[PDB]
Amino acid sequence: IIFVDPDKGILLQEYQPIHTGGATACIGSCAPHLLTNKKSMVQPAPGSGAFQPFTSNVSKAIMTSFQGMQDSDDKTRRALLDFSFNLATGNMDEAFRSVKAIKNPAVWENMAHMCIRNKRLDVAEHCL
Amino acid sequence: GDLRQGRQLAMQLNSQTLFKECALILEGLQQLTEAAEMYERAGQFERAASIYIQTKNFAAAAPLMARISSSKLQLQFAKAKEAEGRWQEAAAAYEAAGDMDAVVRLCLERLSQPQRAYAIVRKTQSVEAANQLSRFCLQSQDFGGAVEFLLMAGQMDQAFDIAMGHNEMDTFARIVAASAKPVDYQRIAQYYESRGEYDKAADMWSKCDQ
Repeated sequence: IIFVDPDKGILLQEYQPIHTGGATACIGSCAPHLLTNKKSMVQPAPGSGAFQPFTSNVSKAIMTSFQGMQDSDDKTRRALLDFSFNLATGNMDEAFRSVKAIKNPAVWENMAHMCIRNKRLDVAEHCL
Repeated sequence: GDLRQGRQLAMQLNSQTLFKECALILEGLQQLTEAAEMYERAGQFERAASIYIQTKNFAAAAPLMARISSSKLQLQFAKAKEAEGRWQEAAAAYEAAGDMDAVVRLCLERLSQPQRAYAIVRKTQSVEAANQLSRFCLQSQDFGGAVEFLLMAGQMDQAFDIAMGHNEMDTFARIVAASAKPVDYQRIAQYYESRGEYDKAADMWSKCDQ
């Protein structure tokens, strides 16, 4: 899991396992998780010898540096995906300065709140 | 909306921090005439440099050339000059930023510079600068410099055929691979024995010293 900075090369955030139901390949990444693969088979129908069609062979691997991300709103997504960009690469504009210095009238659900991994808590103390 | 009042509160309640703070906060209400001027008294000369260099105001970023004289400002200004006709500046900052192949491309296609290219790649011996010079060596003939620019450009046949006739035959065999050994002298000499200049072919056949 890598936020590639466009300037200083590839800069890494975390090593997130694919191993979610015998999964050894990540085929995508939705918002709350990573869409990894799975074993491709046909599920038996419950309580009978019949076979239900499979739901999806795509295991949504939950992403781990993004805590309070997925149960929460999509201001979380912007704010703390931006913070995790500030994690792997290293920045300050996105999760804090870009949202202070614009005259943005609201009261967000998650201004930013995992931002303590770059050592700041007040964005999870006055928003939350 | 009190860009004025907030700005005078942004000199009187700070030394550095609220200058940049209210500067980027004035970027939140698009007041360049205050945020940009309190970039320099907030030390945000990078921000002023970028803003001045980007909105076709390279003269305003000319004082900020003095601390960022880089390719992203000078070559950007030169590329704008290339767009609006000043390709001299374009090749100048190409040479400053190492766009050497475009330096000689402008030499031979826009700047009308045979001999700047003929000497700068006699020095440089780069690839596509010598390719532009191989086009120009297909248009002119400097000397062993010209066979240089034909040979390290991949323009094999041109220097080859000049060697087949013209005396530029040892320097062709030199800059293709090498012309010092009896083996290459024999082989390029046999090329001449098949394609004219048999005189100097047999001469270096004798320089093979059988």
